[PDB]
Amino acid sequence: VDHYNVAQDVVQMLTKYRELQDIIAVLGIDELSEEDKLIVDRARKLVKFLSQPFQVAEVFTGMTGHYVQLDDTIDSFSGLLMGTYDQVPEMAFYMVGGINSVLEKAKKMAEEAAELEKMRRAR
Amino acid sequence: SGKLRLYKEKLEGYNRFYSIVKTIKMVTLAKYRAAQGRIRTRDFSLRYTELAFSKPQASRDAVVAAKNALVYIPITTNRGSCGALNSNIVRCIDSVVSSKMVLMPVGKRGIDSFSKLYPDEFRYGIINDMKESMHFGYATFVIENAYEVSKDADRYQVIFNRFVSAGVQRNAVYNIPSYEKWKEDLADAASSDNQKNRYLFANALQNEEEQLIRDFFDFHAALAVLNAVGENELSEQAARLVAVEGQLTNISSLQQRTSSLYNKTRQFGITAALIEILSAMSSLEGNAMKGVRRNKFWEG
Amino acid sequence: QVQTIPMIRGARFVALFNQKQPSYFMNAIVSLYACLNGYLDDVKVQYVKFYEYLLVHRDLGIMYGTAKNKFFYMYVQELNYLIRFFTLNSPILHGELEEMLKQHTHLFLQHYQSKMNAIKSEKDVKALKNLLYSCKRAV
Amino acid sequence: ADSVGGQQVQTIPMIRGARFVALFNQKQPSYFMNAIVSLYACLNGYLDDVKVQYVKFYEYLLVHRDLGIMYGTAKNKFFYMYVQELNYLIRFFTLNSPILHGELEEMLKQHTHLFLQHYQSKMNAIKSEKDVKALKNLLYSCKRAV
Ligand SMILES: O=c1ccn([C@@H]2O[C@H](COP(=O)(O)OP(=O)(O)OP(=O)(O)O)[C@@H](O)[C@H]2O)c(=O)[nH]1
Repeated sequence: VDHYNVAQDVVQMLTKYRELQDIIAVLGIDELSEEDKLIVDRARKLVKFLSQPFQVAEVFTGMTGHYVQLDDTIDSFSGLLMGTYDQVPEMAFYMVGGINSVLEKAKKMAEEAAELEKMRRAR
Repeated sequence: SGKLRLYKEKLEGYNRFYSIVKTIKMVTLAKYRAAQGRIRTRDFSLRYTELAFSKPQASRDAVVAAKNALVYIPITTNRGSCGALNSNIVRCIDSVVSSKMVLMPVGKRGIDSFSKLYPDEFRYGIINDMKESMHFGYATFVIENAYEVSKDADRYQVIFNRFVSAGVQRNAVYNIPSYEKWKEDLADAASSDNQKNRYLFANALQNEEEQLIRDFFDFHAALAVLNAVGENELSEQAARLVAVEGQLTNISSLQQRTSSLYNKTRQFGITAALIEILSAMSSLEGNAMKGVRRNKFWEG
Repeated sequence: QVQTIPMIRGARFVALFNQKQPSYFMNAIVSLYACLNGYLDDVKVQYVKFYEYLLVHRDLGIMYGTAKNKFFYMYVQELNYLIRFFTLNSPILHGELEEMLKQHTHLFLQHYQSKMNAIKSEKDVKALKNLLYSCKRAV
Repeated sequence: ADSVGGQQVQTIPMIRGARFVALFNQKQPSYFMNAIVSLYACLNGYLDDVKVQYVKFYEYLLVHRDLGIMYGTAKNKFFYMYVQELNYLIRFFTLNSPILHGELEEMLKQHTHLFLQHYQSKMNAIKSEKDVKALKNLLYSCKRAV
């Protein structure tokens, strides 16, 4: 039942994201409501999170592959829909497997940003 | 086959139509976004104009006792596809037709529509290019022509469209009484408790010299005209976006109905041909037969 | 958006038509009668399925001790043939039918819909959606 | 797609797309060196200041002529369009290589500057009944010449 509910919620959010794309084009992003602007952020994370690096391309692409378990995927999407991962950057969901990979990528992105800012302050 | 391609040509035309209408949607989108600033910045210029002219009078006594030309200045769009705005305005004008009615419509749709329907009542119109922003000079041009159409006019009315929201466009009215009637009412408000909210305003204007009052009357009348045209433009672009979407969907439904008839036609065309060939193959086989078999039947 | 009486009842009727398993004759006709008579006007569209479930698989009046009907209690499946026989508009079964419907509507609006309209927590929202999914799939 | 009315605006992608769609017009096959060089010039924006009508004439001068040598301004040592044997060097070494990239840009820059200074300037100043016809015939001939 949890799998079905999550899947339907994802589909509904994606469908709503399409209509909001049209609306923001009509007037603009700021014209949407708080509710709708939170839904345009989660949807973009979902679209990025549905991509995955395949182990078959560990050679010609260079990125380690992932094999996400069924239960892990359900939990990851369920948490994302609720809004638990509303602080993680959008790009942390791009070409990753599972939720732990998202956290690891976010930490690496945060560390890289901190180092770059620290280097800039020196010069 | 021509019949199949007839549908294909028909569907080919609808495809180009969708693209062109799509282009219109984008053009109007930019002008809608540019004109969306008025929504924020409206509703404050016309504050003392209300006191000058805001008079919730009856709709019968105003027109029944007309002894001088009643000039109407309906606002109409140059280009069609706007929606029901022009149609409603015509209904609003048709409902107030009278002996003394004179028409000075705005927009090509206004001139053409009101010239034929009410010949004697139409004198001439004003056409403005939608190239620059609706400015004061355009409003002054409307008023000057209106006066010269009928200087001894009991009232000058402006019938335009108010853009309440993206999907709400009402029909609004600005009635402007000529100088003589306005100063008479301005005189009663100052001298009496009646028109209380206008008591201080009436006395304030009464103190100053006449030429200033005449300038004040013309100035605020121009502002009311400026507001109407500005709102009518914003209602126009908003309406066109709604209408254009309707045309897109109608042209999409046709594309889905002519495609089926095209895919249904090719299937029938293939079947009919093969049946027809295979009915002329059966006939040839049936009419033909094998002759007496000349072989050593005994040798078996 | 002007919502007249026909529009409201029609939307409720459409929501009720959403089914997964066949419904017993008594349960279906009773729910249709309640919607037809306007008992669901105050009930939101998204909550109709939950309202119907409480009427068939639950009894609010007995739960909150405000019920006095003698026979017309929905847990009595034997009433189906009695309803099939006379009608739902017969004086024999009309008075009690109205009474239980009014009590069920009053209790539902007082207790359940009021709380459902006061849910903002994300966790509670998820729980509410799961509840609605279950009700829609089960009567 | 939006150019059907609306007074299409000439962004750099459009300023270069039109030239590309005009270079593809040809009658006879093009030698690899001539074709690759011309595409590279239009890709880096050397034709942004060249009107779409004169693109073919610009290409013809680049291939069958050498403005730098004509005006005694060429400074490249080996990279000249009249060296038809550079084709295999370009095939082995891409135009985006230090061996050829430096001289290639120099020649294109010099050719573009000379063309705008001398030829296109006169073209925009044509006002007559016979000069216009001569220009039109010249452009058509260059259209099917390269
Ligand atoms: O010939 C005249 C007479 C009067 N006025 C004008 O009529 C008005 C009558 O105004 P008031 O009598 O109420 O006051 P005021 O003269 O002190 O006012 P100000 O000049 O400070 O505005 C004043 O503004 C005066 O200048 C003229 O402009 N011309």
